[PDB]
This record gives sequence, C-alpha cells and structure tokens, in this order.
Amino acid sequence: TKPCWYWDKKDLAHTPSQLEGLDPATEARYRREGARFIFDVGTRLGLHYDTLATGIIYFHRFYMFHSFKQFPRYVTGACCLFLAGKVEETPKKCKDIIKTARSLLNDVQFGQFGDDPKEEVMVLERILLQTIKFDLQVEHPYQFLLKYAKQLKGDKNKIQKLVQMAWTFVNDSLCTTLSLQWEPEIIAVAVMYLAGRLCKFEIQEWTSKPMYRRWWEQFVQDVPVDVLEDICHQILDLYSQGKQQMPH
Amino acid sequence: MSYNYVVTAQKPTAVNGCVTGHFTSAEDLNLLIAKNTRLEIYVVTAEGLRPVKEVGMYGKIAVMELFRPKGESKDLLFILTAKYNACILEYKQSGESIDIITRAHGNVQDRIGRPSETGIIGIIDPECRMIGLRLYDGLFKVIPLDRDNKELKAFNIRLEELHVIDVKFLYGCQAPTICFVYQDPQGRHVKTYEVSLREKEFNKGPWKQENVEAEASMVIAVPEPFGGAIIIGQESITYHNGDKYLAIAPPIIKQSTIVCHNRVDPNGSRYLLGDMEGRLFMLLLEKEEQMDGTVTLKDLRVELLGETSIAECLTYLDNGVVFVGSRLGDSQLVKLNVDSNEQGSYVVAMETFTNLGPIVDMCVVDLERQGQGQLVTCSGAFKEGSLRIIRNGQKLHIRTVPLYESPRKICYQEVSQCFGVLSSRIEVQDTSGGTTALRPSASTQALSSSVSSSKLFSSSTAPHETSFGEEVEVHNLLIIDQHTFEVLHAHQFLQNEYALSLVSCKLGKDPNTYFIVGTAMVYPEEAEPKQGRIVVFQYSDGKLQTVAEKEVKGAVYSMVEFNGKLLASINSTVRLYEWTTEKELRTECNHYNNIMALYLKTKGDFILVGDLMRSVLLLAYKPMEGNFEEIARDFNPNWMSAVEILDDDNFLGAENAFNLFVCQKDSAATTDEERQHLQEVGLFHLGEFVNVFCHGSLVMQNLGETSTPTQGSVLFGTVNGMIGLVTSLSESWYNLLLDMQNRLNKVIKSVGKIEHSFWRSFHTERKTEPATGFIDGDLIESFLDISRPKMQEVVANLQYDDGSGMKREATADDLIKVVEELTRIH
Amino acid sequence: TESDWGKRCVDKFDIIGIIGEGTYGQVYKAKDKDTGELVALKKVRLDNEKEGFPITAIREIKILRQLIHRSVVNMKEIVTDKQDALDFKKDKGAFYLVFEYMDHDLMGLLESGLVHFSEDHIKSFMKQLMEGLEYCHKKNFLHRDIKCSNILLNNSGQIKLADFGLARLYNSEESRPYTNKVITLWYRPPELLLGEERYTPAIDVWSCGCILGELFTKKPIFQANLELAQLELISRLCGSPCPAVWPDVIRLPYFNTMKPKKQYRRRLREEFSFIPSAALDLLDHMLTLDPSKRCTAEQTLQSDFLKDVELSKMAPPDLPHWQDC
Ligand SMILES: CC[C@H](CO)Nc1nc(NCCCc2ccccc2)c2ncn(C(C)C)c2n1
Repeated sequence: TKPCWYWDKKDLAHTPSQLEGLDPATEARYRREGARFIFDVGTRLGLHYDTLATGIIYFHRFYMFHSFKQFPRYVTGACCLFLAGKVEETPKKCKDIIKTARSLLNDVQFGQFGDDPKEEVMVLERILLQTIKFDLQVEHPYQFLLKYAKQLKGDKNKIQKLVQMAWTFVNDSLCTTLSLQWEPEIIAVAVMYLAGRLCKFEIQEWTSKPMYRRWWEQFVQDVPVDVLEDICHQILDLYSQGKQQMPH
Repeated sequence: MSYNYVVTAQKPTAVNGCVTGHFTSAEDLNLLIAKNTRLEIYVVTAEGLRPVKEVGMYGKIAVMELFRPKGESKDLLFILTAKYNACILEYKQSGESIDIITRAHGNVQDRIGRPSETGIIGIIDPECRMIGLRLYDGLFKVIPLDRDNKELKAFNIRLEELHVIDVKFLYGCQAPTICFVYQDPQGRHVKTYEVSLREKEFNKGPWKQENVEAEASMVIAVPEPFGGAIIIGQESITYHNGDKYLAIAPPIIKQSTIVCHNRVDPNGSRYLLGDMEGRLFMLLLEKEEQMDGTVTLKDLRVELLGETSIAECLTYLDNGVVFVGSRLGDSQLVKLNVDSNEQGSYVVAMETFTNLGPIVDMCVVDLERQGQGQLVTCSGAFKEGSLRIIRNGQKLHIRTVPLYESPRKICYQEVSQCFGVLSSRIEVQDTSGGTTALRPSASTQALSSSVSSSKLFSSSTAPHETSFGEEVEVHNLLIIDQHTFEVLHAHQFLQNEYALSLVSCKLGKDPNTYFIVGTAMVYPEEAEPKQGRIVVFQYSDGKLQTVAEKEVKGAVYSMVEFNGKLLASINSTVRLYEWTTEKELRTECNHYNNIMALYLKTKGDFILVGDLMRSVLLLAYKPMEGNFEEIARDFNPNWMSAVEILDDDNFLGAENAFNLFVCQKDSAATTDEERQHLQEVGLFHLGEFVNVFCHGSLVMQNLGETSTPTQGSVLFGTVNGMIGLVTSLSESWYNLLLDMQNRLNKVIKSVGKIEHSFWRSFHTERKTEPATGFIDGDLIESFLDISRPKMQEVVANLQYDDGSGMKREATADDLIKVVEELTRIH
Repeated sequence: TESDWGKRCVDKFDIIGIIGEGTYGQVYKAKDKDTGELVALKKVRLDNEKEGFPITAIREIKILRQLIHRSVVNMKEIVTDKQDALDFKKDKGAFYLVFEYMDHDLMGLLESGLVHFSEDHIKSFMKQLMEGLEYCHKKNFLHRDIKCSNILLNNSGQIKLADFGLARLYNSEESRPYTNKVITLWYRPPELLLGEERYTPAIDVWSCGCILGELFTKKPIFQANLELAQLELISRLCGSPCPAVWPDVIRLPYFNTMKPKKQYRRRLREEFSFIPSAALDLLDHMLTLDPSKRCTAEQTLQSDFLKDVELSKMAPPDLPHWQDC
C-alpha cells in the first residue's frame, strides 16, 4: 500500500554516499548545507514553512537512495523545493528558484548547476518523483506541536514560550536525519519535552491528566523516553558543535 | 470545416394523424392528413378525396385538431410541433390564390419539466374555451382560447398524478372537465378533474375514480346524448358515466392490441376500433330511452367488420367511406357495407395510397444495365411488409412486392440474378406445444425451403418456458428473383435465432459467391445476447446450401466485407475473419473498446464503427502487423441510428433524436491527441429517423449531363418513409447557398411563423445547437416557387467568391439556373 | 513491493482504446497482462518541460493516495514508458496514472438518453455520491469540478467520483484566497458566479443538487453560455441574490455589477412540483443561494430521502442495451 520512510540510525552508515567513500561527518555536512540551502532559498521566495519542510524531507529521503558524489546537493535541493511548491500549493517558477539560488550561492557552488541551471533542475524532477515513490503527502512536526499545545491549559506565557522554543527545535531538526528516523508526531513531542526540560516547566500540570507524569503518552502512544532522549541529544548536538546556543 | 448538401428525394409517406372537419369552408367536409412536417388538405366528395392544398411546416406535427370557436364561420386548425412550436391556422382562398393564415403562435416549452412516456397529448374543449397540453409529467398546460391571446400564452396546473396514459376533454359538463387514465403503484385508474380558467387550478371532478384494467390505453369522449367516457384496454372495454358503469369483454379483441378509434355516428351510437393485425371493429352503444325522458346506455357491443391495413389513425368519411391512415403499411379508403360479402367481410378496399413504410434497409442496384440504378427497399412491418422497387423515371415509379412478413436486411447477389432478404414472421404458441402463423407469408410460400439443423447451441440445459398465446419471431433468409420477385427459397433459422446482418460476397481465394448471415440467440431472460452464429450459405441451382458456420459469443449486429475478409461486430467486439482454403472462417484480429458495435462501414483499409452511445470511431487495418488501430473517435456522446463514410476524411452519422452530424479528422499532426479527435464539423436536424445510408443515385445518366456542383451521392431511408440524398459542396458553393438561405428565410413566410433557423437547430432534450455545415436543399429549391418580386429581393446585393470575378453580382435568372441544376441531383 | 510506484513499465498493460481526452493527457483503456484487470491509464506528459509535472496531476496523485472510499475512484499505481538507460536527462518518456476502469459516465448515459432513473435508483445514486463527498469533506478536501462527465457509473450501480485535478484542501479556521472560476458553468454555485473567493465546501453541494434535479428532469437545470445568463437562470428559479436571503451578498465582488433582470421570487418548489416530496426538500436545501444556509453532505445523508436507503440493495440504472437492436 504505502511506503516505509523510516530507517534506524545504524542504517545511515550504509547510505550510498557513505559506501562510495564519503565520511560520515561529510555526508552530514552535505545534508545540513542542502537542507539550509532549501530553507534559505524558500524563505527569500516567501514560502510557507510546510513547503520548506516538504522539500527538505524529499531531499533527505533522496540521499537514502542515491549518492552525493553523483548527484549534486544544491541542484537536488532546488529540485526538491520546486516540486515541494507544487505539492503544497505554494508554486514557484523554476527560473525564480534558479535566480534566488544564484544570489545565495558562490560561483563554485553554482557551478553544480552547470551551463544551464534550469535544465539540470527540471530534468531531475523525473528522478526525484521515482525516488520518493510518488508518496507526495508529508506530515511535519509543526502541526502536532500546535495540536498538542492547544490541549495544554495554563499560563498563556509559559506555554507560548514552550511552543516557540520547541518550534525553533523543529526548524533545527530539519538539518538532521531525524526526519528519516522518527515519525513527525514523535518529533513534536520530543521538542516539547526538550523545551520543558530547558525551561524547568512540568508539562503534565497543563494536561487533562495532571498526575500522569509521562504526559506524552496521551498524545503519542508507545513512545519510550529513550526515543525522546535520543532525539533531544541529537538536537542539542547541533548547538554544541556550532557556535549557537539554546534559544531560551 | 466541412460543407454538405441535403435534399429530399421522396417525402414522408407515413400517415401520422388524420382529422375530419370544415376547415377550407364552413360548407365542405375536409380530411386533413398529417405526415411528418407535411400537412395535406382534402375535400370529401363523391370521389373519395379531392386534393386542394399541401403545406410544409418547419416542425414535426405532433398535435393536429380542428376547433370552431363562437363567432367563427368555419373550423380553425391547431398544430403543435415536437419542438413545442404552437400555432392556430386559418384557410383563406381568394379565387385561385390559396394561402394559410397564422392567426396565433408561440413556443410553449417550459424551462423545467420531465417529458412524459406516452408523449405529447393535445385536447381541445367542447366549447372551445381552452386547449390542454400534456407535455410533462406532473403538469397540465392550459392555453385559454380568448381573442386576445395571439401569442398563445399559457399556465401550468399542478397535477398530482404523475403518470398519465391518455386524457381527453369530456362532453356534457357544467364546467370544462378532463377525463384521464393514470398509473400509480396500485394499478391504473380513471379520474376526472375540472379546469378553472378564473382560478387557474383544478377542482373536484364530476364522477368518482374507478380502478381500471392494467392495460387501459385510450380515453374516448362519448358525445352529449350518451355522456361519459369509454376506456379501451386489451382484454376489455369499459364505459364510465357518474354512477353508471358498463363493461364488455369480448373474446375477439384479446387477440390483438387495439390502437386507434374514431366516431362513426355523431350522437355516439357507433364507434370504429382498429387493431394491429389489421382488424377493424364497430363499437355499438345500445340506446335505452326511459319514459322519464332520459336516454341511457344499455350495453356495449363489438362487431368485427373485416380487414384494413395496420392503422395508425382512423377517420370516418361521410358515406360508409373510411380512411385508414397507416404508418406500417399503405394507407387506404375502405367502404363499410351493410351486407357482408361471400367471405363474411363488410369491408372492401377502394383506393390504395403508397406508403414506403418503415425503411429498415435498402440497396441500390442497376437491374436493367442502364447506368441509372434502382432502389430496392425493405419496407413495412408485419402483414404490411413488402419490398419496393423505386426508379426515377417529375415522379418516381414504384413497384410493390408484398411479403406479409417483416423484412429486415437486403443485399443483392448479381452472380445469382437474385436478392437475399432477411425476414421475420410472428407465430403464436399453440396447443400442440409448437407455434402457428397467423397468415401465410413469403417464408412459407417459398418454392423450395430448408431449416437449420445446427447443433452448435443444441447442448442447451437452459430452460425457457412457453405459455399458450405468447408471440415469437421466426427469422428467415429469402432468395428472391431480381426479375419476377418470386420467392425462390426460404431458409428458416434456429428457434429463438434472430438474423441481424446479411452480406453477399466472395472471400479469399474462394471463387464461389456466398450469402453470409449473422445471427444472435435471443432469450427473454438476457439483457444482451450471449450466443450467436455466422453462417455461410451458397445459393446454387435453386437450393441454398450451408457451407460453414462459426459460433460467436454475442450478436453479430453488422457484417461488412473487408478486402476479401469478413468484418463482424459481436456486441462490443470488432473482428476480422479470414476465409481459409478449408472453407472455414478464421479470426485474424480484434478490437474491443466499444459498448455496442452496432454499425460498420469501410473504405479501403479504414473502418468506421458506430456505437450505441459513443458516436463514431475510425479504425484501420495495419496489414504490415495484422491488427487494428484506433485512428480517431468522436468523443461527444451520441446515440446512433446509422453511419456512412463520405470520403477518406469526412464521416456521416445520424442520431436517434432525428439529427445528422459529420465528423472530420482534425487534420492537424501537431499533437497525437488532435489526430485522435474527430471534431463534429456538421450539425443538422433532419426531422426523420435514418435507418440506412447507401451510396448511390437513381439519376438517369447518358453522359450528356454535366457534373452538378454537388459531388458525391449518399441516399438514406427513414422510418416515416422519407428518402434523402446527402452530397458535398466546395467552400465557395456552400457560402453562396448559405448566404442565399439567410436571404430566403427573410423572404419566405413560414406556416405558424416558425423560424427556419430554429427548426434546423441540432436538438436533443439536453442540447440545442445552431446548424452548421449543411445546406437545406429544400429551402434552396423553393426559390423556384416564390414570386418573381421575391426572387429579385433575394438576389439583391448577392456576390460570388473564388471565381473568375472575385465579387460577382447575381441575377434572379442566374439563380433560377443554379437551383435547377441542383434539382437534378434527385 | 506494491508501494514502489513509478518503476513498473506500461508494457504490463495491453492498450485497448482511447476512452477520453484528458486535461494533461488522454486516458486510454487497458487490460493488465498478468491479472486480466481492466484499468484506465491517464497519460502524464512532462516532455513539454514548460514547468514540469502538471500540478493537476500532482493534486490527483496527492489526494487520491489519501482517500479510500467506495465512491471515490482509486489510483492503483503509476507506471512509465520504457525509460532511457543511464541517460536520465535525455529521457522524455511519460508517466501513466493507473485507475480502475469504469464502464460509463453519467453524461454519456444521459446524452444517449437511454437511461431512465426511478426514485429508487436516484436514491442509490445520490446516497453513494453524497457519502463520497462526505468522506472528502470530512478530510477537508474540495472537489471543485462536480459535473456529469466526472461521475462514473458501472453496470452494477456503483458510483465513483473521479476528476480531482482542481481539488485542494480547505481549512475553515483560515480563509485562503482561491481561484473563483473553478466549476463548470452549468454546475457553478452562485457565490463563484458572483466572484466569491475563499469559498466553502458547499460549492460542491450546489453542483450535486444540480445533478439531483437533472436526474429527475433528464436535462440540466441551468444551461447558459455566459456567467451573467447563468445567474439569471438560477435567479429565475432560486430567487435573485438579495440582502434578505443572503446577508453577505453585499460583500461579494460583483453583487452590484451582475444584477438579474428582476428581483425574482423563489419558485423552485413550483417548477419542480413533479419531484417527490422527499426529494424536493433535498433539492430546495441543496440549491439554497446562501452558502451558510446550504446543507452539508452529512445533512443530505440524514434526510428523509437518502437516510433510509439501504446501500446493499444497489439498483442498476435502467440500461436499454437491446433497445436500439
Ligand atoms: C473523468 C471522465 C472522462 C470521460 O468519460 N474519462 C474517464 N472515463 C472513464 N470511463 C468512461 C468510458 C467511456 C468510453 C467507453 C468505451 C469507449 C469509449 C469511451 C473512466 N474510468 C476510469 N477513469 C479514470 C481514469 C478517472 C475514467 N476516466
């Protein structure tokens, strides 16, 4: 019926890019750069947050089936965003994505787009669609962050602080392979869990079951804390590796 | 775009309705006979009929009634067309000048309504206060007949009874009263309402409702001396007036459905009834005058008079002369004698009026080697069925060959100097367990005879029970001599086998010329037949020999010879068969994308398939590969009646809505999609039902005649008897004639003031489109009948194109020449 | 697996014929070589390379892979032309969207004039159609092109909705700017004729009501060529858009512009007196001018007409195949 789009962390060591000789760190750097390229380009074009994420998910899934050494990352990204626009009904013309890409990319980087940027991108759409197996509908952590936050009742300001911090964590997670490991519902919970831990908020008190210390179980059944701790760890690693710190 | 020309070679011959009255003068008795689109006015004399006037109307005549409102000297004529054009007409004669006055007119169509199953019913008041129209289910339309209603404005009254069979205005009521038989789940019933013009609604009726026979079909309004109404069914005749209820159930009328009625004696003492096996009855009202000064109905009696043609309408002429208006056979004038003849009949035929009847199929053959060509039609149905030989000898010479059974398909086999004709006759389940024919006929009067002994379906094990009295069709192939039209041979097909298709041809390397018939096993239980045969016969030395049989899993609706192979249409499948050296049929290739492959025509390696609902599809045989290919389809959905190929690019088709269309290849190779789309480039409302298209012309050619501007010749036969010719035009000639039509339409006065452009507009219940790509030849040919002043008005400011002179003015005499050349095509 | 779409080749189908001319490519009828199933392939041409894969096809793929209901056409898979090997840039082959093959279409059955619908057929017909629309509406999807051509019927009596090329998701909490001219003129709701954007899912209900009446009359209700003439016909029957029946009509772009000849009174119940009382109520409520007063899909299924219709007893429409013969 519908395809399985989630792999285990251990499986990411056997991605095509890795097996052609890319070291793990480099594939991750390419994944962030490609995702952030998609984010930056779409933001300049005014795109909805769902459109940006859908492109990034297409992108991340793509390089589970193909290698970075044979398919250039900035070209793929532009293609993903181009298709994501059509899927999420926020369409853009390919020439406008190329233009925006030129502004944000170096000459070396834009070299990947070659002599005819639009052509390289429009030609890749055929492969992209077959790679993602025409599973075009994608759900993102954002809708669950809001759906779950709406059922919290309490200090308006503490909950809004929780949501915004968690929302930032969602945006940051798009740079990682978490999109390929855990359903979005879990991600939304994990970022709520992280924002709470950092703000010293006890979310159970805002739920309809205030003495149910594992507040997530009423939103997402069957999620071990281990999963939530792993996701949290992976998110904070991005902050510790970079120069940026937790938003608070 | 495409340009075509349509002319009528023989006008409708079928009588659709007849009324008697005082229309031309308050003094004369008239017979107004109605054929589709044509009104014929006769005056009744010592001779049966004196013809006085004939007019054409731009509409199908659906209601025709005569009424004489207070203040008029003579009867006025009401006509409603099938497109809901209404008018009131008056006859006016000034010495030698005869013209028809349009006194009132309008279109009574409603924006919202469901058309009724039993059709448009039109009735007029006894006092001529109102005209009632039953157009839609659940609604009764009233046109009040006031002096001021020159536009025939009308209003609807809500009718609770949705399903009405027949309604007639009743005589002898304090206020206008409608008597109608209706159907609801509990059976059929007779009810009465009253109609209030002041309140514009129905009020309670004079006499109660009664549940009536389930097959009650007609309401007769009994005149004032007797009062009440008579309801005719299949088994019984019933009279209802207030509390009085009379019911006669003669054993004679159960035999055949009664379809027409007319009043013999004005007081209502005697009525004429007719049925479909041609029997003519006399309904008698037995007076019972009581000493109280009242006249009451004693009993109802039915007396068999004799045999007439299967009658659509009966009209009694004054002095024992009856006019038999027939749609399935020749119309007639019969005399009812007081004394029976030695055979027991009181009916003796006087005159016979030719009716080409339903033309089920026809072929053009040059029987005398003249290069003129004759037209042989399958005409009539049941006892009135016949072949007709038609040649353009201006009138046409017509020979009639009675068959007394229904002809279905015809094809000529020159090698054998004879015709093959498929026919079916009606037998009835009898006490023996078999069936008995009601009358001798062609398939029983053949010189030699044979019966299929095929074992193909003999395994049966499928039960089909028979009840005494039920009808069955028995199908036959007839071998008929081309000079004498003697039935030389009759071959009877299997029980429940229907012959649907017939061809005469050679196949493959086989030098023998065969008759090939396609059949279907028709059982009442089946929605679509699932068994069938293709049978190869050889007519040799006065005997038909069965050469080979091929079983198929459907009905072979149509077969056509395809470059030495047999093209066949097993419902939903188009198949090409090869004829082997072992004299058996072998399948080569198939096409399966159809709903029902009813009609097939071919040209070269192209095939035009006509579908039940999917219009027309151009196929091609790709000899290099040995299979078919879909060239293009007409994607607009149309119900088909017949198709014909005009040329390699233009295709003709006829709809069950009485419409014609021509589809052309889009002739654009830019996209594959454009190539595969046949686009309707011609649309035309003919007004007749086309059963058969046939390439040919009856025009006598000695080679001295120059080619007319029209190129090509397709003849077509219709159900109302009309014959027509479709021919192509150059762009230049079309535009001249089209521009001339628009000029003629402004000049020529229409009966009922019906717009010609409206009449020819493509019309289905759902859609109405202006006509395109077709020149109404009959309108063009009426230029020669309009007055000279009108001729100059028509040719004023008329220019030519694509000629020696780019713009050239037309003279009236020049157009008189052009039209006269066009009158030669037919 | 069954989910790995876009790789299987169209070789696996025997093309039988061209059933129709579609928006983005022509639909062909085909037989599966392995199973014998009859399918309908909708060809997708991305060889144009104007702006790639058509968005109409993207919507039909995105939406139908989510929607599973007896009355919603199913996309079985997506297959491709023989693709060029190792040269993805040169490849210009097309994709085919595989669907279940439906024998007839409501317009084709009606244009032939062959089918006669009894009240009990119209009940089985509309119950399926409105139950399907309910499924789509509960999932926040709008069809936006409900016409006779898009309603597919089998000889068995099963009804499925089909051309979702113009369908998009609707969130009630957020009013979103939309394309105002989205439905076929004959079935267009009054709000879209008067220029309404941010339209409700009730636009589809109006279309289904037009069909409801068309099944009883056998002829479309509002037949016009121009947007103004259409508003006139609707107004002759339903009443002129006026402030009383449609309070917010004054907010629509063209209300002052597109006035009908008169301020007509509603006659729907009079001109449709022949319709059964149960249905005439359904028609009256489905063809209500104000989108806020027009019934929902669920309300039609909880109506005296369609509620007690047992769906197991699907009734085949009166198909007169032997008539013409
Ligand atoms: C979306 C509707 C259009 C137009 O009818 N096309 C359409 N017509 C389908 N059947 C109709 C078959 C008609 C036909 C039958 C035989 C020969 C010629 C024509 C059909 N069955 C499934 N689909 C999906 C691809 C939506 C369909 N699409």
